[PDB]
Order: sequence, then structure tokens, then C-alpha cells
Amino acid sequence: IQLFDRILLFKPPKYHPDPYVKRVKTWRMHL
Repeated sequence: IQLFDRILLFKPPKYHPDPYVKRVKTWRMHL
């Protein structure tokens, strides 16, 4: 379930977001 770029831990009960902290995840992916 990570088809965000190529198209457009726990589970959150308040929202149904098809990940809270990406501010520094994608940046480290290019390293």
C-alpha cells in the first residue's frame, strides 16, 4: 500500500489515510 509516488507502524482509527511522518522519509530514500 505505497502507490502514492507512482500514481497521484500502527493503524490510525481517527482517519483512513491511504503515513503521519514522511517529512524526512522520502528525502532519505534518495540517500
